[PDB]
Amino acid sequence: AEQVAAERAARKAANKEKRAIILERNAAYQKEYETAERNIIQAKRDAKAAGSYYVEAQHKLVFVVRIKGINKIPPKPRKVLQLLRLTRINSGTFVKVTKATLELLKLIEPYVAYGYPSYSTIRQLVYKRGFGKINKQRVPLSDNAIIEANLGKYGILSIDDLIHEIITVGPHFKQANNFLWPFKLSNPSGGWGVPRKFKHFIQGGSFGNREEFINKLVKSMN
Amino acid sequence: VLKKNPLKNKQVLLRLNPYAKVFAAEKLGSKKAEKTGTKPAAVFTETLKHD
Amino acid sequence: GIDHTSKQHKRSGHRTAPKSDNVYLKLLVKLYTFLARRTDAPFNKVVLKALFLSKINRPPVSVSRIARALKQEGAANKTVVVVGTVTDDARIFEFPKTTVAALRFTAGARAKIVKAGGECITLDQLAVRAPKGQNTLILRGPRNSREAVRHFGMGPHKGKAPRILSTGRKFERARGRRRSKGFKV
Amino acid sequence: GKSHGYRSRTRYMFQRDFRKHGAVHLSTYLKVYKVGDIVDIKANGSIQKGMPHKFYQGKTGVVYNVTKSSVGVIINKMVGNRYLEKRLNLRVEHIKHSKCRQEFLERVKANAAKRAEAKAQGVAVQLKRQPAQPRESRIVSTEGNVPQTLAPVPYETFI
Amino acid sequence: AKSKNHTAHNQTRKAHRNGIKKPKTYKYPSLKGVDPKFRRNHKHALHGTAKALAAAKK
Amino acid sequence: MAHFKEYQVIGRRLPTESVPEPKLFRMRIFASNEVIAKSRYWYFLQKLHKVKKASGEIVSINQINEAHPTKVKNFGVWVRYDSRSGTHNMYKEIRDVSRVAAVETLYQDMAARHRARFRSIHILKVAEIEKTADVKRQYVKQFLTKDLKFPLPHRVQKSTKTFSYKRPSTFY
RNA sequence: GAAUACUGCCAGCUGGGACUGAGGACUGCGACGUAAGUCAAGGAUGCUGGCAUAAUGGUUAUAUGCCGCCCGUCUUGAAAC
RNA sequence: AAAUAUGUAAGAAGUCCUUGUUACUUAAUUGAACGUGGACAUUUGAAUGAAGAGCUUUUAGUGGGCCAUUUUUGGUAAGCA
Repeated sequence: AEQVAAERAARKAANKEKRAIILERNAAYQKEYETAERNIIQAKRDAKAAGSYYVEAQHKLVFVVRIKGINKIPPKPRKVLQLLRLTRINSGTFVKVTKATLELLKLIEPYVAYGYPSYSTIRQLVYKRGFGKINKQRVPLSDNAIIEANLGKYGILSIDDLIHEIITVGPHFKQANNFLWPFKLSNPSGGWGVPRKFKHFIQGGSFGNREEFINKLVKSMN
Repeated sequence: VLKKNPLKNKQVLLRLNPYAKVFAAEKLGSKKAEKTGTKPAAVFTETLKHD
Repeated sequence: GIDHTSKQHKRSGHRTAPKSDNVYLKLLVKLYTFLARRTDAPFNKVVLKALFLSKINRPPVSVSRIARALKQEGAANKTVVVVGTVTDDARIFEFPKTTVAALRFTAGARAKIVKAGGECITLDQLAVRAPKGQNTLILRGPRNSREAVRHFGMGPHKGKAPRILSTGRKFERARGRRRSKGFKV
Repeated sequence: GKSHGYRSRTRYMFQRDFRKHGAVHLSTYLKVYKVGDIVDIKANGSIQKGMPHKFYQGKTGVVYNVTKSSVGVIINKMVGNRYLEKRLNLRVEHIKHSKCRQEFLERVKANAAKRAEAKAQGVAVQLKRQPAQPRESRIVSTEGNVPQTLAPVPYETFI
Repeated sequence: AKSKNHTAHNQTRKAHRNGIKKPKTYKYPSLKGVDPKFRRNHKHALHGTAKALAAAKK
Repeated sequence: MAHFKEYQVIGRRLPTESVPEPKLFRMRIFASNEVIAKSRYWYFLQKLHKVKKASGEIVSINQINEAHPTKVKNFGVWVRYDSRSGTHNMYKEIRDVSRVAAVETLYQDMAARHRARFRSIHILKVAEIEKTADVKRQYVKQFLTKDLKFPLPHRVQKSTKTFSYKRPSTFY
């Protein structure tokens, strides 16, 4: 008659097991991250014990943010900004670093600040400024149903799987990052320091590669 | 109609990511690390303090 | 401020409604935009996009083109569709007794079809019969065959028939066209 | 004032390759050109006939016609807001084959062979070549490689 | 008052505004500059192969 | 530049088949960050050895803390710098507690007197002098007298108020 | 054998202050609870008081603080001596 | 003999294997070009991005320019050309 109770209960029974598998996936991801950092710590200790030098592997991921405004940009950097999707000041994206990208980065250097981000910043940034590009329409995420719908064909069921694919730079990184809208960040809350901004970071400025001090800047301005 | 962000509004933080409950139970940010009593080499210390 | 790469606030360039104010055309549009919304068939979308067009882009299609269409393999007993007008052709002497659907019929065409034993129906009746394009066959007439397209693209080494009122000698049959009067195009 | 003849501002490009003046190889005359081949244009000053214009030096294009002592080349010339299609007729002394065509060809051949072997083996065809990835971890030893403490040097003239 | 000859400023701007573009290569391209000795025989090769396809179809 | 730290930096000129296992150079650097430290490392190592960071490898960077930061010391400091006409070497002596605070005082003194910025200074050598009676400077060896004692007549007090009622003094 | 600095993390605790309250029967994703239901969970509700007045708001004049060169036009360029 | 700039290419329109036409070519089905039937079944052949790509028609105003950074010519130099 009403013919709604069975459908509703079935819906709940299905999304319940979705919640379950999401939980047991996130747990494994947590174990993976903590094991990964603990092992490199013990490695850097063991090499010192042996009288050696364990080098760290190069970073695979770069978060980059725009710094300069819109006016008086030459054409080739302008196009590179358009290709990295930085159409706006205080906008940001992620990048899979390689030879094809590092040339763009040294080319775009006097207009951005880029660096090596962390899981904490990725989480804290995606959860707050998480928007997705689907028929484009810039939808806020707010639910894993969207992600199941538009990235179920890559095994990405949830926002935690998304940040996993981003950190562990996986095969589906292009699709995930392009699905992500560019992050519309604000200005830093305690300022930039550094009263003159458009010098390099090394000469007492902002632009270029701040390697790990990007996690402070983004956590301020986000 | 309105975006309630996580990192406040625990209801949203639990709508997303149900692992947060157990993360708070074990608390898993104040996790202690087991003690390891290794020691570096005299070569490393000499190269460090050498001028 | 934001950097732009294309034009913003642009029109799509496509017509989304007929320029006429004909009531029956508007009713047909209402029908087919219900259908194309609610039946996920391409035929209805094609049909309304054809309904929106202008008279030069919905040309007349001869009654003889339909015959060579039906001469196709398998298309012997299909329903022909024309978003436009059909026209008689005295050059054909035989005709089958098929079913033709369009919105304007010449009297010669109507007589020819019903004399063969066919049917002269509307898109309304077509939607009642085959609501989502079952065993249909759309025909379109020739666009570029009209006269004004002769002149489009007029330039040297083009063969594009200059705009001219009076023809014959003394009218653009000279310098620029002869090998003797200087040069040829 | 300004002169714009056919061989203006070509004092140096039609010159000949110091200590390689004079006659030409016959390997150039023995080379075989089909249709569709990719050829890089480089003029020759010894041969006055079949000479391309100075614009087409260093360019490259596809071949569309073949004659007794020449070939018909296609080029895409930039002019204004469009690329026009130019048809050259060039003798063989002013031309050569492209090596990227042959290396792309043998890459495709390697791809066919590797796909056959990967179908025989199973998974991991892996034909797409990727750029230079970032490096990975490692351990540097000090055995026989003790670090030496360098320092910047003073200033001296020794002019 | 003089007459300024030229200035290439802004011309590349005008070009890249409407987007300098490629000539849209086509399948089965033109055949006008080609050797007629080859074209004349290509014609009859096509005659014969069309005839032979018609014979094989029947 | 900033409030400074000291690092050791190690570089490799990463290997090939010609020269696997290269010679693993080291440098002691003063700077406020790992980033600036390794930038300066590649600067000096490019000046000396045939290498740039496009062909190199930072195997280790390690901070260095002062051994006895509660014990006052005397540091001889050899440097070079670039003036508006040429470049000159220089020797100074700094009585300070730390190898890095001495460097801060050095950079400030050079900027004050010679108007030399950070970009035009190279620290050739910092070295504590262990024994006394090897100082070469009056302004240092006057602080080494037995039972040193001095006032500062007419110190200034940066009072907080704007209207006082006391016509204050300046007694030390 | 310690603590303390420095850097970093907590899906860590606790307070103070400012701006906003869009939308308008239910539907959804969730959380607590055995349950019933409850909830900070797809946009604010509750309680109390004051004003019959100029309480509020508007219009106009005046005063005050800051800013404000005469329109049209030829022009690369006009407040233009 | 640089640096900066600069041409081409990074596939399914292709790769391999049978077999058909020619009045062209070859000493010669020998070759050339175009096809015929299978397999290689879109990891179908670098990175990034795409506010979709392409095609037409018709028509306005404009067809005196100027400043700055770098490379420059003439000039004593110029808010010079």
